[PDB]
Amino acid sequence: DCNTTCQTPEGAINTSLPFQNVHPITIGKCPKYVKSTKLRLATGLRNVP
Amino acid sequence: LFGAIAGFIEGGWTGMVDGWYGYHHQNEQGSGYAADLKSTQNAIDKITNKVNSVIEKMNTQFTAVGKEFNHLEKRIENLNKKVDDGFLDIWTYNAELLVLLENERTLDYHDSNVKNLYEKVRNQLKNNAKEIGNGCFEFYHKCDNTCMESVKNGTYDYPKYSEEAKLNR
Amino acid sequence: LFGAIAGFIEGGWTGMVDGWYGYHHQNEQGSGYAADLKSTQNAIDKITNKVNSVIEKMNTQFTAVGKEFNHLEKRIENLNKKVDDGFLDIWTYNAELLVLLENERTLDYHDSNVKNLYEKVRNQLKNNAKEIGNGCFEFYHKCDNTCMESVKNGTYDYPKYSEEAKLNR
Amino acid sequence: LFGAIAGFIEGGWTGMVDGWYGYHHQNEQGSGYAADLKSTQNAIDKITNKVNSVIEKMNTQFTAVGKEFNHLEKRIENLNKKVDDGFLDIWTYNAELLVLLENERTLDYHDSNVKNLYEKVRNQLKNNAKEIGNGCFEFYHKCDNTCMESVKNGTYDYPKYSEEAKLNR
Amino acid sequence: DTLCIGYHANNSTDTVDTVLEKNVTVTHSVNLLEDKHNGKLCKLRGVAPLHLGKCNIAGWILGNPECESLARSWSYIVETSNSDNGTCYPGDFINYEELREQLSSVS
Amino acid sequence: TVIQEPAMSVSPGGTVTLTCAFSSGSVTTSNYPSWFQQTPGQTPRLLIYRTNSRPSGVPTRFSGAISGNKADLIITGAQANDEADYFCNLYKSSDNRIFGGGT
Amino acid sequence: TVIQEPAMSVSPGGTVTLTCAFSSGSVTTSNYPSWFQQTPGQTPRLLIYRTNSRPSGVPTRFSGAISGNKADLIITGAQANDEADYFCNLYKSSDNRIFGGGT
Amino acid sequence: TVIQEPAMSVSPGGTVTLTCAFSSGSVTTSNYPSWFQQTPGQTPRLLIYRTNSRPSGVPTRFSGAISGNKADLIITGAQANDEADYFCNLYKSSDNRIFGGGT
Amino acid sequence: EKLVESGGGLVQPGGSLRLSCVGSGFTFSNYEISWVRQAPGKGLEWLAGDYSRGGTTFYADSVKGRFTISSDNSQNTADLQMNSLRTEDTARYYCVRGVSVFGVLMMAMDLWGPGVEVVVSSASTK
Amino acid sequence: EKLVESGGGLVQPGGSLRLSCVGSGFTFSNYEISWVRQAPGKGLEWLAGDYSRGGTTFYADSVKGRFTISSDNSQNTADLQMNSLRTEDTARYYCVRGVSVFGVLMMAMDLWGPGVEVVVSSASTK
Amino acid sequence: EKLVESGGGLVQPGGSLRLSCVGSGFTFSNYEISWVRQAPGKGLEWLAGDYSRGGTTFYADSVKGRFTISSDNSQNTADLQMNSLRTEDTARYYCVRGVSVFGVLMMAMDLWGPGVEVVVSSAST
Repeated sequence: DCNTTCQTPEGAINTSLPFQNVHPITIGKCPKYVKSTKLRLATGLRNVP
Repeated sequence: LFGAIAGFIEGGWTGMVDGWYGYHHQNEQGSGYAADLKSTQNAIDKITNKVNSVIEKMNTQFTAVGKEFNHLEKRIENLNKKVDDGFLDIWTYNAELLVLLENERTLDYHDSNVKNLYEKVRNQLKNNAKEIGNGCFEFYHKCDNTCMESVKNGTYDYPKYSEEAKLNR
Repeated sequence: LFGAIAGFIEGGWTGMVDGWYGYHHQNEQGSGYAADLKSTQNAIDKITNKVNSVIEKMNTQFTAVGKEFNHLEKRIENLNKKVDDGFLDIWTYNAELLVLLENERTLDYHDSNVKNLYEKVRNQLKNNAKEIGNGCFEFYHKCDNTCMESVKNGTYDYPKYSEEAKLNR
Repeated sequence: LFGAIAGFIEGGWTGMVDGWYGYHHQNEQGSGYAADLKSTQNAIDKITNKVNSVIEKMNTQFTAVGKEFNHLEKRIENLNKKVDDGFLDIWTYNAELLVLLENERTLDYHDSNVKNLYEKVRNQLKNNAKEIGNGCFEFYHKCDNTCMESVKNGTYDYPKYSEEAKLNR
Repeated sequence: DTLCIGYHANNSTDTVDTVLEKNVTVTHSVNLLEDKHNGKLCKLRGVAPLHLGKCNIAGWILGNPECESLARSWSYIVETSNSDNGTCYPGDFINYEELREQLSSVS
Repeated sequence: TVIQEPAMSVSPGGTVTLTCAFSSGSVTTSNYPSWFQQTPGQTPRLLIYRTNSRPSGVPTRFSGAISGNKADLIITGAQANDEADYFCNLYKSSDNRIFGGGT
Repeated sequence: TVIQEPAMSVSPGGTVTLTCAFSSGSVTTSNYPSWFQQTPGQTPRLLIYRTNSRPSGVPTRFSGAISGNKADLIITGAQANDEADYFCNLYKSSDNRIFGGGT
Repeated sequence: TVIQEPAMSVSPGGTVTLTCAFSSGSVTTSNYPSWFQQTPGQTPRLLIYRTNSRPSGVPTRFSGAISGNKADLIITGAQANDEADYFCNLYKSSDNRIFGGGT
Repeated sequence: EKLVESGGGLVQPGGSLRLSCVGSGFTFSNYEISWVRQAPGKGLEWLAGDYSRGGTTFYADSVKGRFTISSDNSQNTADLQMNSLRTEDTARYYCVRGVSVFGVLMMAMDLWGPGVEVVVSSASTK
Repeated sequence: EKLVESGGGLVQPGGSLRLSCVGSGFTFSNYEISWVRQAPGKGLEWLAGDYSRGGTTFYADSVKGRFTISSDNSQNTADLQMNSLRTEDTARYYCVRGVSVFGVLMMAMDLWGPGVEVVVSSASTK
Repeated sequence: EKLVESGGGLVQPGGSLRLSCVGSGFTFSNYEISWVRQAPGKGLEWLAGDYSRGGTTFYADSVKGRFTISSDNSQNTADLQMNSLRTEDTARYYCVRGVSVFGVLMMAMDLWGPGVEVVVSSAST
């Protein structure tokens, strides 16, 4: 018993993130499937201790 | 790349946690780190807007990706496979390249902010101080806490210590 | 971000309608505004090329979006619908992000042009004039209209006024 | 755009082939060109990474673009055409725009490197040399090949020639 | 009296990729990719799925006698990999996949 | 250290100002003054941070400012729920975050 | 004000230069000289703008330049339809755009 | 010109150093020292370039350094295949790339 | 293609008058609309200018405080309102268009209207 | 959204005691976890702070070298370990959280826990 | 990967000659082609260098005005033409290949050709 916006055969995705790499077969309002493994957006500055 | 982070300022400060850019002052009353409230706040707002633009501009609709075709429709199944793979390729390329470019933009934004802060302090002080090289200014006069918080606010008073700086030069 | 627009030049001029970046001169013979012809013309050409690249690089073929399927072909109808909304999301995200980044590029371009103009005038005047703050130089000698036009044309003569500047400094 | 390439340095050196950014020294024991090893190597590595990111971030799967339909499946054939043309337009626009912006980034990167090298030399020399023109410093002392090599290495000794420079200034 | 201008650093190990160099240590970084799922088949738009355990849609809509164990509305259908109970009497189901598409979600 | 008034009182419906100061220095926005409220026997509550910001649950009547080299918390129209100890936190350094004596 | 020659004439097929000057200053490219032609009883027609640029309808024989601190309009091979009044407009400020007397 | 030792000898299993100097200047990394090996009657091969970089086929025992205003090639554990003429190339200008005499 | 002016006539000294200029064949959005008057016998005189998209209005020192120029890009109209008209304001008025690219005026008045005659004589009509 | 502390009690002087704080309703990743002690009659005293994502640990001069604070974001816990406890260390301890956006602390100790009492009296339990 | 040289022989003093070098197994576009000669008994001597994609040509002072080097990336060839050959020009000539990344020469002459012997002796054949 849940409420989810995106379902895949393995489970539900609950996020506002625009991309996902769990499953191509999705039902609902779902993030776009990409074959990436790491999409990290730099927010702070370059760490130079 | 504006040559500040890793440029003429070769190190970061770990004791400065209240902001991203700022000042370290050493006078007779003491020494300490202080953040530049205006620049830090502006940078935080801009980066927040950047993240929100990257995330929220993606609109989606209720989709049911995945269809069932019997053996006599292997062509429509192949067409569906083509549609899926093309979209996957497009989105992968777009996501990776967008992240790669945006990281560059963010890092140069921070570099620009540091350089601009340095330029502002320099143009305020003029010849009342001297540039030692690592992002620091040695004052030719005596700048107390009040004078320092004047520098960190944009209200420096060059024709108040001009005579003392001229004597000590 | 360079630090000119909103930085050390904290205001624009409504009176300078002949161009984008220019000079305001005041001497004993007159005062007035004057656009920098070379930088303004180059900027206008470059922005025209940018707009034309964003617009004319979109190639389109004769398309007939819109297909008709009966009640026994719901799967092909859903496949067509899927193609449609996928293209819709791709184009929406791409267009929005492209415009968002191109606006940044344009504003940074204008800021860089203003900063470069200031740097050119600074390197031409050298110590024959002083930086009095908001993007302005006070001459240590007498600049008539010919001297000012030489500054704005790029052919300033440092040895000619060097002696007078030394005397007044 | 920073202002170095085509800005205050109005021309390149055909005779410098060992690097992209560098120095031309002239003293009483010779004249010659010498590229800056650190900046050139860093730029080479960064451009290599840029090209590899543009090329290798594009994944591909085994595809069989091209389908066969009889005269009674014209609608599915038109759907296949729509998919093909939509993908063609998306990829064409994305490729042209990506190349167009990436070239701007590369040229601006090289300009930034030239400006930063000039700034490093300027901040090293301080008033021991004067800036005469198009990125040229005229020494107030007598720099031999050891002193010039020190300037190009990052280990210039201002207190050592400070007194001689003051006498000649 | 000295006034130095500087920036913030921390002992963070999160790296980001940049168009000019890889593995750049930054002070902070957000994630644009989701890799985790809760591992359950939960309700969509507040409506539970139609779960056909050992039946497929054919057997459920035809009335297989091993389907009596199994809603007035649903958002999607869930079939198991072992749902082999369908048309018990041999034959062909005409436009079966069309029926499955129409029955995918009913108000 | 941080100097605070040891006890002040107000009449209901009136206004009051609580003052936080340094023993030897000056209070600046760079010190990020914060004001907490603690009913005796209860966990402290964040009233004000950064001298002008209130969390999403603090009543509007609480306000903050920096006046005369000191940090000020202004309570306008105090109810009977405002009878509590008010603490000021001043940020001097990363390792030095000084709480006030209390009021 | 702007000073212009009040009248000049040439024989058909010849060349002529028309001069436009300031009363007290100097004419520069930044002043944007513009040259208009007006046949008597007709609306003015733009011949030259920005000292060297002609619109898509002006014959090639009309040219412009800046010489000797003045703005010059050169007509090469004067025809019979080139008999008109010629005006020069100089831009001095946003509120100050001065037309010549005429020729 | 470039001065090199005309002839040197080493014992098997030992270490040897070959030096390369300018006639009147100082050798730096900017001179891009390179070291080649030539068995007599055969084409020269590239052992070291840029004073520390080895091609993908050169044994690890060959190394390079810059010491005392000279470029040095170090051979550790010389076998019988190391009996050859060794040349040093120094870059002075685009039109001036000087080869050593040989060792 | 063309600019047509209307609203001329005869007014008494101290009166007021409005001239309108309607443009056809192009859009008023990317141009500046100026008003130029030619007195009988004398030369041209620039009076006022309006860039509606930039919201900028410029007036000559002779007609400052008397003339007011407004524009409407939706209807492609440009109006000039004259108050406290003097006897020296009798002239033929032209609604002229000036080229502006990317918000920058290039001092090129390329298209002129036929013009409308305005007389501020105090004599009565016969 | 709550923070719950555990591990209080009685410890003889010179001993060691470990306090744990577990949070529910949020993620420890985007916050700094600090420990604040209140002695009977006296006021609050800030002791230590930990930003686990940034890997930064800060200690007051009074407890430097004795106390050690660690955090585990996966299990959503923060542990403070106290060594060489003195008689003046008896107090009520609070696990407070502070807001940190983009790795930058904003000095907003918004959420506090109920606290755990620590008595470092040398007397025996009666 | 090899560079094969051709065109050697015997010429009279004051004569002209032309050597050609054909490369197999790689592309001449991303490399710089140079010519190095070894005299009998003496050491190596760099003569000329050509970077065809950059359109750059460099000559040693000993052969300036006499030697002309040309390259053709389409046919993967590089030619050297000698005019007014002196008696001191008798040597073995090598067509060497140098690494160039992004249009920048790395001073790495990694591949060499077998070489061609050129004799400018005035004696009869």
